Amino acid sequence: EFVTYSGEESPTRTRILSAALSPAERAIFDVPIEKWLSIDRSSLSGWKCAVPRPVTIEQLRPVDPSDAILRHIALYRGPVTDLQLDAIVNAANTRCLGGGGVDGAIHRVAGPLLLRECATFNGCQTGECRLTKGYQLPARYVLHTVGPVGERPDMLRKCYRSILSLALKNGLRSIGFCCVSTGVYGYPLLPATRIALGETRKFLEEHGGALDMCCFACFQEDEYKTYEKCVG
Repeated sequence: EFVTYSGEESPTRTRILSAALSPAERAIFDVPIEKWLSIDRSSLSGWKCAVPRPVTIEQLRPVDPSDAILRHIALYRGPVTDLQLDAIVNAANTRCLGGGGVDGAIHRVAGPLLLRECATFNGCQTGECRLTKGYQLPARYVLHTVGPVGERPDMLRKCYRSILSLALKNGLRSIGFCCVSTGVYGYPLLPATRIALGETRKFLEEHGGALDMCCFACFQEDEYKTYEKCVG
C-alpha cells in the first residue's frame, strides 16, 4: 500500500542481511512499513528513541505565520535527527548503504536496522527517493534521496519533488530536510538552497492542505544564514 520508491526498479548486502538479529530486533524489523507511522513504538521491547529530547512540530516556529506558504516552512539550528516529524531526509549516495556526513549521522542515531532495511533494495538513483522506517529516530520514516554530483539543477529539483511526492502519496504530513548535494557533492550552497525552498514552495502551493510542516535543519551556521537570507 505504501509507495517506497519514487523511481523504477551484492556481497555487501548479502552480508548485512545475514548478520544476526535478536528476537526483539526482528520484531521491529517485521513491522510492516505502513504500520510504523501510527504504531506505539514503545510497545516493541527492542525499541527506544535515541534522541533524549526530540523537537516536536509544536516547538518549531515557521518563517512567517501570516504568509500562506511560509507558515508551513520552518528553519531549525541543529541536526535533522532531532526532529520528531513524520519523515526526515537523508542525503544518500547511489549505493544507499550509509556513508559520512548526515548519512552517517542518521544511521548512527537510527541504529543498525536502518542499514539492514537499506540492504533490502538495490540502492537509489540520482533524483529519486527511498522510504524506510526510522527505527530509533524520533521521526517515523527516513526519505533517502540521492542528489547530483555537480550543479545539475533539474536533478536537485527532482530530489525535492521525489521526497514531497512520497510524502503526499503515503499521507506523511511533516518532513525534516537536510542539505542535499552541498559540501562533498559540490552543489553550491546558495543555489541549492534556492532550489530546496523553491520546490517546496511550489509543492505547498499545489497541494495545500496535504503538508503541515517542512522544516529545514541546518547543522552549520552558514547553511542556516543562507536559508534565512533566501526566506527574507
